[PDB]
Parts: sequence; C-alpha cells; structure tokens
Amino acid sequence: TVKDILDAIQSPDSTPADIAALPLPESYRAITVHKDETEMFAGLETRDKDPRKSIHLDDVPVPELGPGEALVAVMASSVNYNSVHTSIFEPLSTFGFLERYGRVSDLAKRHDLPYHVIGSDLAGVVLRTGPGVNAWQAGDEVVAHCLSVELESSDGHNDTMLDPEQRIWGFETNFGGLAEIALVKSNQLMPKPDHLSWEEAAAPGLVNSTAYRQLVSRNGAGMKQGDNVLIWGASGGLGSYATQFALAGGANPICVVSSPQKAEICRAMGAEAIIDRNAEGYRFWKDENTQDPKEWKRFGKRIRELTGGEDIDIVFEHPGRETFGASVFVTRKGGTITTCASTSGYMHEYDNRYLWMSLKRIIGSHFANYREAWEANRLIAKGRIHPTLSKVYSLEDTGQAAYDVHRNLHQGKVGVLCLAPEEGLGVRDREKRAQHLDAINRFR
Amino acid sequence: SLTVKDILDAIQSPDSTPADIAALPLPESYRAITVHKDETEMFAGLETRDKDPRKSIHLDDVPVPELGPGEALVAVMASSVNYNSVHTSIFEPLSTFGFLERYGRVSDLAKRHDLPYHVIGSDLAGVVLRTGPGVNAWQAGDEVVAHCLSVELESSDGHNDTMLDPEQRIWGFETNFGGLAEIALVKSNQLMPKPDHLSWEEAAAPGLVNSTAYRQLVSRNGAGMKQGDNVLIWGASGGLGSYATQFALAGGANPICVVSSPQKAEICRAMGAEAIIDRNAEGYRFWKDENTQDPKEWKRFGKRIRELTGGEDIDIVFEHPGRETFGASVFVTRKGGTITTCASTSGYMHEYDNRYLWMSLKRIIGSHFANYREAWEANRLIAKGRIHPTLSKVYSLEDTGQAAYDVHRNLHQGKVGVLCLAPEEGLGVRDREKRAQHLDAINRFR
Amino acid sequence: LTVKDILDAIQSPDSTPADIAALPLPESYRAITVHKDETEMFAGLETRDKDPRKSIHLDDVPVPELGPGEALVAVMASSVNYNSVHTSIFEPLSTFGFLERYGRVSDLAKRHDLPYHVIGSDLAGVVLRTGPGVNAWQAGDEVVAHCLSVELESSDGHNDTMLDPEQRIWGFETNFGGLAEIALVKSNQLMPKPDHLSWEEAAAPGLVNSTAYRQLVSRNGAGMKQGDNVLIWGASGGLGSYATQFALAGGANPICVVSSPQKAEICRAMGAEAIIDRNAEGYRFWKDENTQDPKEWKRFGKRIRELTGGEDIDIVFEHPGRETFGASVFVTRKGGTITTCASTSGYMHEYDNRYLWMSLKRIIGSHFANYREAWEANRLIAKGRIHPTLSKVYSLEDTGQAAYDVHRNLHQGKVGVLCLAPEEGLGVRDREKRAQHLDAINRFR
Amino acid sequence: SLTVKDILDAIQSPDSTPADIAALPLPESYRAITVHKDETEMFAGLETRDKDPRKSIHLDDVPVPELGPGEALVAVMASSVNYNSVHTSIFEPLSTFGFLERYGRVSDLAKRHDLPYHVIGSDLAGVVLRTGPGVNAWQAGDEVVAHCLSVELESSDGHNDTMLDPEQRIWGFETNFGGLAEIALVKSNQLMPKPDHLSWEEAAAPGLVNSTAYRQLVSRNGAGMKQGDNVLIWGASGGLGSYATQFALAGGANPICVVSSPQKAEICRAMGAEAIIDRNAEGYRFWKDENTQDPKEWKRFGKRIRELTGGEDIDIVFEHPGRETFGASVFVTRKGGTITTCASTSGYMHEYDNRYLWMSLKRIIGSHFANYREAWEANRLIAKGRIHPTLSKVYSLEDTGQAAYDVHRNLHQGKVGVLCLAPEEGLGVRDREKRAQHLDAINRFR
Ligand SMILES: [Cl-]
Ligand SMILES: [Cl-]
Ligand SMILES: [Cl-]
Ligand SMILES: [Cl-]
Repeated sequence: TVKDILDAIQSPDSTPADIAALPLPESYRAITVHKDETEMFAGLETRDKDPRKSIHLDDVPVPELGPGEALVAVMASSVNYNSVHTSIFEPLSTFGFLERYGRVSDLAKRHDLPYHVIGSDLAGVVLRTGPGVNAWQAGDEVVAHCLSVELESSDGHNDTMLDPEQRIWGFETNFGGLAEIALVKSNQLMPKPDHLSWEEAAAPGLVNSTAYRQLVSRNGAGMKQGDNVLIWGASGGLGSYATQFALAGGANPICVVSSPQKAEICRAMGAEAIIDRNAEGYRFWKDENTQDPKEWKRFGKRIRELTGGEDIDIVFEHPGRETFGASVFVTRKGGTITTCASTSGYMHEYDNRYLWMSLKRIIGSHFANYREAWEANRLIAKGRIHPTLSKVYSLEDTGQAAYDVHRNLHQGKVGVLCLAPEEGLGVRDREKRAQHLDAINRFR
Repeated sequence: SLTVKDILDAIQSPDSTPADIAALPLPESYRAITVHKDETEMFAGLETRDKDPRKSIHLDDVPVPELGPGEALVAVMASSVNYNSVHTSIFEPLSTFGFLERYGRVSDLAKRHDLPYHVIGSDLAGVVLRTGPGVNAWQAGDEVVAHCLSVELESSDGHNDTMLDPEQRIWGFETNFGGLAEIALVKSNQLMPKPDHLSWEEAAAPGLVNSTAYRQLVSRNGAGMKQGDNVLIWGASGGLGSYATQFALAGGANPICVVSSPQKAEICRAMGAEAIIDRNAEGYRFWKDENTQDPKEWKRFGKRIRELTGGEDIDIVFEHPGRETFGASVFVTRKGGTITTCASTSGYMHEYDNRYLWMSLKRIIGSHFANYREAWEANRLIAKGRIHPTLSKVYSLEDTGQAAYDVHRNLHQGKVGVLCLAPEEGLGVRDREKRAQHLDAINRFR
Repeated sequence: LTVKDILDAIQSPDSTPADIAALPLPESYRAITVHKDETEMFAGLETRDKDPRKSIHLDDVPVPELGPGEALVAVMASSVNYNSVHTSIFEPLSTFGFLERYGRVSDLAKRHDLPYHVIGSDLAGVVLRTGPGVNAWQAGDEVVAHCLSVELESSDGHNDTMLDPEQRIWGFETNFGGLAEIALVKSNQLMPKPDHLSWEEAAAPGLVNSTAYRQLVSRNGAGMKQGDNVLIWGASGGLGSYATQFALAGGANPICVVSSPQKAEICRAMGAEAIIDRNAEGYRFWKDENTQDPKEWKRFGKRIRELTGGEDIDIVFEHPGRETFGASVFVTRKGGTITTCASTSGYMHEYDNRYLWMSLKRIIGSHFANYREAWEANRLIAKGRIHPTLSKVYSLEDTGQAAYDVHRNLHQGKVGVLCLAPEEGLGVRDREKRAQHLDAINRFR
Repeated sequence: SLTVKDILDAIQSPDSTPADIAALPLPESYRAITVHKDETEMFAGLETRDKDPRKSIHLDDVPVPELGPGEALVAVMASSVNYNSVHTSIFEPLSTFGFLERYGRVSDLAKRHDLPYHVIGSDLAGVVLRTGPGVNAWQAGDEVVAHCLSVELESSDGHNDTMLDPEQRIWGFETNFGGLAEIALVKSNQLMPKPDHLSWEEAAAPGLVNSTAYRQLVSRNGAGMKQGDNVLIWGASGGLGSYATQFALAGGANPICVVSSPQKAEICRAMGAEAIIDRNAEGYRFWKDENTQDPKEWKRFGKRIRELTGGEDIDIVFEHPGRETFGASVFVTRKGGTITTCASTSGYMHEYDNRYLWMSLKRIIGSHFANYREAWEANRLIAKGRIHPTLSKVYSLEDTGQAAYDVHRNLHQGKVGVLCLAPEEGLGVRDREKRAQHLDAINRFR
C-alpha cells in the first residue's frame, strides 16, 4: 500500500536499497477533472465558475514507466493558476490536447484518459527510475520543474523553451503532482532543499522559476545590482518571488500592491519603495478603449519621488492590458519591459513613440528552461530566496484550495499536502532552517 | 567677398588640392532652403495630406554661422529630402522653432541656432571648407557625407550607446544650418568619408535612412540579423525598406518583401528578392473595424509567408507602419524571434495579442536613427559597394519645395535627391571602374 | 540478407518505412576499424611517420543493439576528419580508454566497449530503423548527421547543448562511426540531406561546417556582422574552407591566410580578394621555441592594413594555436574578438595580455555546434549559400589511403569516402538546383 | 590676490551662492604633487622594486591652468594613490611626459598639459570652483568626485562604449592637473556627485578602482555577473579586490576570495565572504620555474575551490595578477564560464592550456577602466551605501611621496587616501544618519 511507502520515507533508518524494493500500489489517491463533465459550466461567465463542483478525488491506476522517466512518491504540491484554469475547462478543456498529442506514439497515448490528474509542482521521493536514467535513483529527495520537452526538434538546443513539442507537466500531460504518486521525466527533477518542509519545498517551483527567467536570466531582463525594477502585484505568487530576486540581486524593487496589508508584506520582504495603486487611485484606462497618459505621468511622478528622480530600468509585467501602457511609459530610456502573462487582458495597447524613440524593448518570457529552473531552485537551497506559503490544505480539500486561488483570496503560495500526514515534515538541516525561519514564514 | 561660386570653381578645377581649399576665406552668405518663424500657423484647419510644403519653403540668402569648437563648415554639393524635413515644412506636430528656442538657452553656441528662419535638411555630401578648434580627423578639402546625430554627452547616459544621450539633436531638425543649402555647419563627429564611386547626390542619398535601417536590422542594438534569417520587410521599395532589403540580401538573409503594387514588386525583384507579397492584391484587412483587429487576416498573411519560405516563420520583422500592421507582425514571427520598430507611420497606438509574445518568447525592440559608429559602418558598406543608394529623382536646390511635395505625397520610390552646389547630376566620381562595376545596381530606382 | 539486399530495397519507392524496418538486420556489415590489439603499433615513431594504412582494417562487423532515442543508418557516404586520423594513429592516446570507462555508465554505454572501433564522424545515408520514442525520423528518410552526442540529463545543457557535461563525439568517443556500411546515431544528430548534392558531397561539410558556423556566425561564437574584417587562418583548409564561405555569404570581408599560391587561387575561386600567403611572406612569429617576435606581429599587422585600407581585424578565426595566437591577439581591433576551436600547432598559448585588456578584446572558445547551430549550418548548404568542398573521393576499401592523405595534409577542403554508394554522383534529388551551383560545388575538385 | 585658505573659508560659509564661489579670484598658485621632466633618468639601472617614489615626488606651487569649454576647475579636498600614480613616480615603463608632449601637438588646449612638471593623481573629491563654457550639469559649489576617463569621441570607434575611443586619456596620468593637489582641472563629463554620508577622503577612495571592478564584473561589457554565480577573486583584500568582493556579495553572488595571509583572510570575512583560500597557507606554486607551468597545482587549487563550493566550479574568474595565476584561472573556471582580466601585475606574457578554453566553451574578456555610464553606476552604488570605500590608511598631501612608497611596496590592504585641502580626516559628511547605518562597513579596512 501507499502507507508502506509513507512509513519507509519517514523512518530515519531507510536506505536507497530499501526504498527501491517496495511494491507499487495498484492505484493511488489523485486530484482529477473528468472528461464527461467538460460542458458542466453552461453559459456561465468565467468568474461565475466553481472548481469545487468539477474537482474529484479518485483512486487511479499507476501509469506505465517509460524511458527517461520517474515515478515519484509525492509528499506535497501547490495550486497554480494553470491547475485552476484546468478545473474550469477554460478557455477549453485540457483533454483536447491530451487526445491530439496521444496520437503521435504509444507513450503519448498513456496520457489520453477519461480523467486528468493535475498539478504542476511537487516535493517528494523517487520511487522508480526508467531505463536510460542515471542522474537519479530511488530514495532521492526531489522537487520537480514543470517543463516537459522531447528535444527531437533542433529548435530547443540553444534554450529548451523554444522546443515546439514542449508540454507543461500536469497541464498538457496527465499524472500531475496533486496526487500521492506522479510520473515526470528525470530532466524535470531537482534536489529538494534540506532546510524546508515538503510543502515549503513544493511551493516555489513553477512560479519562482518563471520569475527567475523573466528577471534574472539573460533570456529575460538580465537584472544587474542597482537597477530600479518595477514589480506589479508584488505580494501575489509571481510577484513575491520577483521581489526577492530583486532584493537578493542587489537591485531596487518598486513594489506595486493593492492594499496596506499587501504593502506590509513587501516591507517584510525588505522592499523600501512601495506604491499602493488602490490608495493612489490610478485609472490608466478612462473607459475600456481609451487610455489616460495623464495617469501614466502621475504614476511615473510617484516612482520618481520614491527613487529620487530615476525611472524604471526593468518592468516586471504580468497584469497586461490594464497596466501595460503605464509600464511602457514609465520605463527608462534604453530599458526593458519583461512579460510572462496578461491576467487583466491579452490585447495590449501602448504608445510606440515611447518605445522606439527611447530605445526600449519588450521581452516575452514563459516558464523556464531546466538550467534556469535549476538555478532558481538552487537559490532556494542556499537560503537566498524563500518559499512564500500563506496557507496549506490537505489533498482532501484541493477543491476548496482551487476555489480560494480562483477568487485570489491568499497572497504568496497556496500549498497542498499529498502524502505528508502533517505540516512541517521532511526537514533535514535544522540549523539552516533556524537561520531562515522568520523569512520562510513571512507569508504565513 | 568670396562667393559660393568661387568655392565651386575651386572644387571643380582639376588640379585643385586640399591646400587651395584651406586657403580660401569663408563666404559671408549662402543660399539655403528655409522655413520662417513668421509662418508657422499658415496651415490653419487643414488635414495633413492637404498641406502643401511649397507654400512654406523659401530659398533665402543666409549668413554663414560662427564656427565653434569640434565643428566643420562644409560646402554642400548635394543633399536629400527626408520625412523629417517634410514634417518641419508643414508645421507638424509643432514647428521646429520651439526646440531651437529652448535649447538656445543652454549656451552661447546653442543660441546660434535660435533664428527667425530654420535652415533644413539632414543629409549631405560635399567638401570640408574649414575646421573648428580641436578637429583633427578632418581637414579642408576632404570629401564627406554627414550623419544626422548631434550629441553633447555631458550626461553619463550615452556613454555606452550614444542614442541614449538626453541632449541629442537631429541635425537640420533640432539644429539649424541643415544640408538643403550651399553651406552647412556640423560636428566633426558627424562626418564620414564620401564613397568614391558615387556622384555627390548618390553619396548624399543613403544618409539618415540607411543608417536607421542598419541599426534596426544589422546592429546588435537592434535585431542583430544573421545569414539565413527570414526577414519580413514592410514597405520594401520605400526609402527605409529599400535599404533594409539590401542589408538582408547583402548579409545573406532572405527578405520577405511587402509592397503595395506590382511596379513596387518589380523594384524588389531588381534588388534581388524572391519572396514578395503585394498586400493590396492579396487584400489584407488586418483591421475589420477602427477598433477591432481580425486574427483570421493575421493567419492568412502568415500562411502566405509560409508558402514563400517553404514552411518557415519570420526570424525578424522590420516594422515601421505601426498600428495597421503591428498585430500581424507579432503573430507571424517565429518562436524566439524579434520584431524591430523605428516608426509607426499609420498610427502609434499599437495593439497586439500578448499571448503570442510571451508564450512564444518573442521580443519587440525599439530603434531610432543610429549612433555614430553604426552610421560609420552603414556608410562604409555603401563605400564597399555592398549597399547602393536608391535615387529615383533629383531636383535642383531652387526646386526643393517641389521635392518636399513629392515626398509628402509619396510620389516616388527610394530616395529623392537634391543638387545643392553641384551644377548638374553625375559629378564627383573618383573611382569610375568601381562605378561601372555597380552602375546597374546604383540606377535600379531611376 | 546482405547490405546489397538492404541497398536495393532503399532505391525502390514501394518499400514502406514499416517495410524498410521489416528488413532483418544483416549478420554483419563492412566497417573501417582500429583494433585494441594494436594501439602499441607506432611506439617509437614521430607522429609524422605513423601510417594509418598500417592500422586501418576493413572488418565485417555485427550490428549493435538499438536503444531509445537512436537510429540505424545505411551510410551511403562519409568523410575523413582529423579526429578519425588521430584515432587511427592512436594519438595522443587511443580511443579505447574512453570507450571502456564510459561503458561503465549503463548497459547501453557498454555496447561501445569492444575490441575494435568503428571510426568516422560524418555521414549521409538512409534511416534503416528507429528505436523507442523516435518520432521525427523514420526508415527511408534521407539524412546527414552532426557528430554531437548529448544525454541532456544534467541541466547544464538546457540553455546551449554544448554545455552538457556528458557529451561524446560520435565516432571518436562512441563506437559505430560513419566510415562503414551501417552506423548508429542518436536521432537528435539527424538532419535532412540537401537535395541538390550527391551523397559524398552531402557528407562532406558536417563536422567542420557546423564547427565553423558556431565559431563565426552564431551568437555563442563571434556573431559576425556584414562588413566585419575576418582573419581566417588556413582558409583553403577543411575548416577554413567553410569559414571563408560564411564570411562571404554573410557579407563580411575575409582576410584569408594561406601557406601556398595554389591555396591562394582556391581562395580567389571562393570569392575572397584579400589574401596573405604567410609562407611567401615568411612570417616567423616565434624567434625560437620559447621567444616570440613582436616585430613579426607588427609586420603582419602592416600587411593586413595594406589589404583593408588601414583597418584592423574585427574577428580572428583561430585554430593553429601557439604558432599564431600571439599574432592573432596583436592584430585584432580594439573591442574585437579572437575565436578559437583548436590548437593544431600546439595547445600552450602565449600572448601579450597588454594587447587584450588595454584594447578590450575578447578570446572566445568554441567547440563543434549544438544541434540548432548544426541544423542551421546544414540549412545554408541546402539553400545553396554554402557549398561542400570535396577535393578528393575514395572508396570504402581505400579509407586507409584517404586517412594517410589527411594525416599528411595532402589535399585542400574535404576528403570524402563512398560507403554503400556504388559510385560517385548519386543521390541528387534536385537536378536543376545542382546545375545552378555545380561550378561552385566543384571548386575544390 | 586671495590664497587657498580664502576659498576654503568662502566655500564653507552658508551665504555663499554658486555665483559667489564662481566669482572668487583664483590664487596665483596652488600646491601640487608633481614629477619633474628634469629627472626622468633618475632611476637608471635600478630594479623596479628599488625605485623610490619619495625621491621623484615634489610638492610644488603651480599656476592655475587655463579653463576650457566643457571643463571644470575643482577645489580638491581629498584624493588617493593608484598604481598608475606610482608607475609615473618611477617613470616606468617610460615617463608620462612623452605622451603629454605628443598629444600637446593636437590643439592649443591639448598643449596646456605639456609642461616641465606633471601634477599627478587620478581620483578626487571636492567642490566645483569654476565651470567652463557649455557646462550645464554642474555649477560652482557642487560637491563632486571624479571619474578618471577623458574621451574626445571625434572618432566613431567610441560611440557604442566610450572605452573604444582611440583618443582616450586617463586623467592625471595622460593628462596634467591631476588630483593629488589643491586644485584640479577636469572635463565636466568626469564629474559625479559626492556621497553625502562619506568624508572627502572616503569619497575619493573608490573612483578609479571601484569603477574598474564594476566594468569588469558587473557590467555587460565585462562578465555580466548574476546572483548565484561563483566568482573567484584573486588578491581579494587589495584595492581592486576590495571592491570586486563587495560587488559579488551585494549582487547576491558567492565570492571565493584568494588572499596571502590570515589577516587578509579576516578582512574578507568582515566583508561577508565565506569561502576564502589563503594561497600562502596552501603553498600553491603554479610555476615550477620561469618557463614551465605545473598543472598538478592547477588541479589541487581546483579541488580546494570545489571543497568550498560543494562541488561547483567558477562561473567568473576576476583576474589581474596575470602570468603567475592565469593558467590556474583558465583551468578552474566552469564549462561556459568567463575569465575577465584588467591587468597582469605578475607579468603580461600569459600562458594557458587552450584545450581547457575551447573544449569547455570558456571566454577570456579584457576590460580596462570604465566608460562614464559604468563609473556613474559604480559611484551611485557607493552613494546608495550598497558598496563602501575601503580606506585603510590616509596621508597628508605633503606625505604623498611616502604614500606612493607604501603602495609601491604593497604595505596596505584596500585603498590609500590622501588629504589635499581637508585639514583633517573625517570631514565633509552631510548625512550623519546614513553614515551611522554604514559606519562599521565603511571602516572595515581601518
Ligand atoms: Cl509521453
Ligand atoms: Cl550648438
Ligand atoms: Cl550509449
Ligand atoms: Cl586638452
């Protein structure tokens, strides 16, 4: 049973030899969305859709292990926006892709199923290794990157994010991490940091690695110490990791939040310059087809007062349409606007005179390649960047967890215990954990 | 005193040397194409396209300005009409006298530009007459072209790429003493060597337009093109497009030329392009509605591109029409590709679908004129005969008003040239063998 | 079922991919080999006098087991590279040491740990069978291969594949090379054959062309601009003969260095005009074994400036190493690049750091190409912008002599080898395009 | 007329406007540290280490130079000793006068610098006295420090990064009127604002060295450091290394400091460095003798690094010792990593194994001083209190000889400072609250 696996992981006296020899259960507990139910939301608006009515907790058969892959006993995961989007079947259900992609080969076909096991983060222990897997073995304490790339095309051989056959694990693949067991490629695997618990270790993955590419990597903004970095939604999932990269890299974050409580979160992170966009009442759109340059100017005036007359070197974009005109306007001459999302709307509108005449640059970014994910996770291992857990749910209550994220109820990360019976487990370096406890817990 | 005629005489006589030009005294006045502070409101309540530059353009006799440190007075043999010269001609968006006036507060030397008249023009080919204090790289008698960037670099901002200087000025636009005249005043760090195999007007043709395309497409500050790239070029036979297309070809890349007519298409074929789209014949309506873009039209355009490339997307979009085409440019670029912009002629409020940008790791790079190193390299490529001037039409100085009109109303393809001091076309070639090597290419736009 | 039986099926249109894959693997295939028994054989001798004709065997060998990610290719043609010659003379040590030790990693790695070594690091041929999880390639596909074998289990190579710590060079650090009737490669080595070229022409560029691409054209190398003055050592050599074409196709200005008038003429045939015959000029950059001559640096720099009209070099395309590196550094422009992929004259470089830091220059190390770089390099061949540079072709049984030829640096450009191909000039699929580029294709012949 | 005391006092009084300070009569002479054209052969036949700067340095009374366009005259409160100041003391490799003579031929203003004496010094902190024509960024009364780069930028070479300008000069070394003096002449594009929380001597300390480290390590023209990098810093408690180490730490990177004593190691620990190698305690001998290197020592060194990093290699090597160390530097750096070099203090004939460079895709990047944007950014980091000055010792102006001697002999860690007009240490701080925050960091080297 799975309980044998849980007890074997927990016990201090267990070997790599031991963990290999335990038999796989016939099925495991999984968070699921169903294919027969994809029409369930019938003429409802998006915000009017409830993940609690579409999410199931099923017993599901263990998948066949292929070459290059790994079966992992999952202690914890988190809720990501992609997970929520899949719950609602928005813009469409995830079964479309799983079906079309399943046609390519028999290995691809494993994913084409009446249910979809979701989740794109994980922290656990490797149970089985596939053939051709050498860097990892059973018993290894791991977290997982969510990029699944095949690399048959040559397009990704100078940055795997350009691979045309890429898949986001647990979104465009089945067997995601919101379950007691998961199937991932071994080149998704990263070592779990010693000083964190399972759910803390699971919390950064997708979001932190995305922030890393966007802001720190040379494929993104390429931040340098001293830069003024404008960070929209600074207390949210993405923003919370971005703010930390800015601070830890010796740059100056200009945190934009929507409340005094969110502002206090950024001050705790260490940010000095904070704009509450709700208190200042910036209306970058007059009506939703006309923008207000006056408001862009007013906002840039506020930034200049906080920086002592400096503009923004790098804007960390993600709200999109509502905000994107201001972002382009406020950036310094020669500076960079970096974007990984458009949550308020994907039809961006900006004045190009401010872009071309001031030699600025808009850089698109999406997730992270494995080297980038490694590096970001490594910075978590070193205690430079910290997990941003605000609330932990049990696997039982992922439905509620997904609703909570859907209505933006919590700051930072929302995490899910999977196999872990209680919070706070899986800490190996008690000394280092104590050195950073205050920071690890800032969101809680 | 010494007239401009005496200077011509001495330029054109066979064995006149650098010694003889240096010895000539400065003339006291010169003929210059001008706009008057008097007349900035003469274009009333009229649409832009109904403003006639010929009403505002004067040919004046103007005094020679004081030659300052780090500067050169040049006898201008030829020049060209640029869009910026046309915008100054009508008074759009505002007249140029506002900036001359404000910048004129900054120093005694800056105040020289603050005049009741504005000598316009941002290109030149001619002969250095006299050199101000501290100028060493140039001397009287040198045959030169000019770049249009003037920088002070008092600020630290432009010390890693000079286009970042906040005190920059476009010569002939945000400075006075421009090149549509018999004499010009420039910084010595605007001067580049005149190509020997070209006549004066041909050497003055590429200037501003060629150096802009270079930075945008070739330079690492822009797109940083590579041989084998597919480069989508909007307006490919127009002034800017005509240089962009040549850079893509000379650099081993594959231009995908967009044009608006079959005669324009033939111009691209003459330059050596094979992948050509007549966007009017195909009837692209990227905007169904003044407020609404049509993604089916983006998709149809991308399909046409892929037929021409054999299934490949655009590595680099060379943008400049702006609002109308910008959504389409973002859509059709390859995953990890670049959209480079230096203008928005159809409208500066760009709208695009950011999903295509972030999800496929695309980049929009803003570009503007060229720093002087980029301008030197661009001009050097003309001197090498890798890239050719694209003159379609040449006017005399007296007829610059007509030239400005011709450009305002988009009458010609390529460049519109102006003879200044030069009494006729085709003068000033020193390397006739290299010229015969490239003559067909040099005359492609005639 | 023989290779002749394999060959006849290939050249038939009805032969389905599932049917070319239905063909049972022959007992054996013919293969160019080095024997572990024999690594000793040249002890005592100067490198110069070691004769690959004495160590190269043509053996009948079995087909290796096919794994995940891999393909078996019926090899119509290959080429001789310096790495194949090195192995054939067992220098600096033999290839067997690595084959053994790396064999320890997995059951699949052990397949290579054999008493013989099938050599060769280029190919052109037809896919015979694909292993588990290969989707982009299938039996019957007409392919060339790049020689980079990467595992990609480490994160190191996921922002540029040349950074993978577990890399091997196919046919040198792997067994089952391309100088043979059948080869085993990863499917991520496969690229489509240029239609307008014959098998041996299509095999010719791989290793060296892709190397030149990365070093000179790629942003991971020098990232050449049109207009750049590019100094190319050994410009009619195998590597130099592709670097020169990239400079020209890319609208740059190669300054070609050659060591003979015949080599100069070949550079003029490619389209180069600025040529320095370093031999006729008698450059002696080293006064003796331990002392450099900066006067000779300067003299060489003056000659460069005579050719460019007073301009220094934007990018030096280095590979001779010790003999030339001091001069390469000296003649580079302020802010310029020296790019290096080899050190044929000796790997201990000595240079004056004053010329490098005070003029803000860069030395950039490059090695082979990642798959995208290689795919792009091969695409430029396919478009007819870059041409193969065969000077000489040998049959499979004469690979010993071919190897000897390259060892002795006898020919210019590339030396090719017909493997399964029964004669020269077969395998062109676009005859009009070939007639367009024929004179260019045959320059080195 | 007025003496220097009278300006010093006039500066200090609060009813002095900029216009007042500017209206102040210049003195007939000012005190300046100098070297004499008379005496360039003084050290003939002596080994470098036996050459004594106290023997060649004079304290002279010197006339104020003519003020030119784009320039400022500065009352210098403090300066510092740099290696280049020391090299000019001992006239190695050749005296400075040669360059000063040759460049004097350029213009009348260039000729100002061509004198029988050379006022030395490439750092300063002080007060703007007088501003030349065209200067708008700065005015009399302004509290300033100086970057040591003077560029003309008449050539195009330097318009995408001014360190490529062929007419560059290092101020105080290739120019006269250096900063070891009571008055200095600089270009206004050398001036940066002085950090409020720092004393004059503290503000003068970073200048040349800090901006060098910045270009080399932080800038995209150098290694382009990121957070998480392993950075090997040779001579970590030295001038250059004292800033390099702070950049690595303040940018979230991991310095591996190489020092030559447990005392030097203690200072690295006070900076915040965790990984420290004492090359003396370990006894690395990278060379067996003068013509043969020892790779066994490279590997041994490599192993020690790997112990401190936990199995990781070096992303970025911060080089400057050169010959002794370069082989090891190239060996220890990670696949795809960078060696960045700005000097070769043990010898400029570098020998390294190219196999490690090409097979592992490594880069050697050369770097030299800083462009003005870089220097501005370096000094801004000091001002924001992210980076601190590393003064260990301070001399008065009359003891500059002794100061150059000490530096020549490598007696001190960090920076050696020099008071010029300041009558005592610790003057000139305006923000005592920021100072209090950073005091222990500021005095770490004392
Ligand atoms: Cl799959
Ligand atoms: Cl002016
Ligand atoms: Cl293998
Ligand atoms: Cl001067």
